[PDB]
Amino acid sequence: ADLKAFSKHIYNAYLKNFNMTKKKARSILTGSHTAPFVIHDIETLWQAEKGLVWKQGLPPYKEISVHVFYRCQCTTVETVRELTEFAKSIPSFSSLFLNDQVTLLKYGVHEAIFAMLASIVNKDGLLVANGSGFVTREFLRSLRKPFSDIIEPKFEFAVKFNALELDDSDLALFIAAIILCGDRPGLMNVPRVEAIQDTILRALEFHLQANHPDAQYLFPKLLQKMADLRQLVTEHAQMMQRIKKTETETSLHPLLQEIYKDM
Ligand SMILES: COc1ccc(Cl)cc1C(=O)NCCc1ccc(S(=O)(=O)Nc2nnc(C(C)C)s2)cc1
Ligand SMILES: COc1ccc(Cl)cc1C(=O)NCCc1ccc(S(=O)(=O)Nc2nnc(C(C)C)s2)cc1
Repeated sequence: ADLKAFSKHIYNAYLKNFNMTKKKARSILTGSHTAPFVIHDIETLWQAEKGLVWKQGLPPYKEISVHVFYRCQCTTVETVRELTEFAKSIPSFSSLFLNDQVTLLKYGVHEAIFAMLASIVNKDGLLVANGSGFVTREFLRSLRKPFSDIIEPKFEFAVKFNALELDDSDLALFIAAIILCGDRPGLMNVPRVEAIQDTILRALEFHLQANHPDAQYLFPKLLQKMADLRQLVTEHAQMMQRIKKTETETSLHPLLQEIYKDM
């Protein structure tokens, strides 16, 4: 009863904080939705940059690989900010000690970003420019190493994740559970974190029961994906650290350096 209303509240805050929903993404990738402009090479990328409207700008005078790397960074930073406002809409999150709130966001944001990233990806590429662009996976592998390497595993994770067929209402709860994880390092009051988590997790288990009646082992399967995202994020961080040391003409945004750093 209260769980059902809890889940609805989390879902609304998710809808309030993130513009691209899985529902919208899927109705675009599948086809009242015009087909997105396909970015498959440098020319189409340049045209997409000139023609489409994006949320922002980037450093000028950069080779393509690096330029695309900064676009992604800029998008990551914006989602970190959306996730920060969303976690503030999670009942009690704002009750935690300041250090804990920070610690949860620091260690959980990329996990949430990668779970949500799947909504806009298929095996062939992903939506960009808020759904008006579609960048092909082949075009991305055609970029310079090590930049062509960052994304492949996100694609691998996404295609497996998408087979679970979650919808926005499931994802909103999944994302709160990821942020309210009691296993982060340096947590001060973990019992207080796990108390808020258990509520979200109870709301989720029940929610999936209602929303996926003919899917028996979905709940635990979801908790396992959380394990997958954590490994995905550890790898991603190492990739960034190496690019940082290996690519002198590139730099990590301040807020992102502060995240990849400690982890
Ligand atoms: C691959 O993403 C893009 C590729 C080309 C163009 Cl024109 C735009 C985007 C974009 O807007 N991405 C925003 C969403 C996004 C953000 C981060 C990531 S990532 O976590 O994989 N980090 C990456 N950093 N650089 C990357 C490039 C060099 C592939 S991937 C993937 C996707
Ligand atoms: C902004 O954070 C700081 C603010 C004052 C001082 Cl004395 C130090 C830091 C710092 O070392 N933060 C490192 C971690 C961090 C860096 C940047 C960002 S942000 O860019 O997302 N927010 C900012 N807003 N304004 C900023 C500049 C103009 C100070 S940074 C978040 C987190």
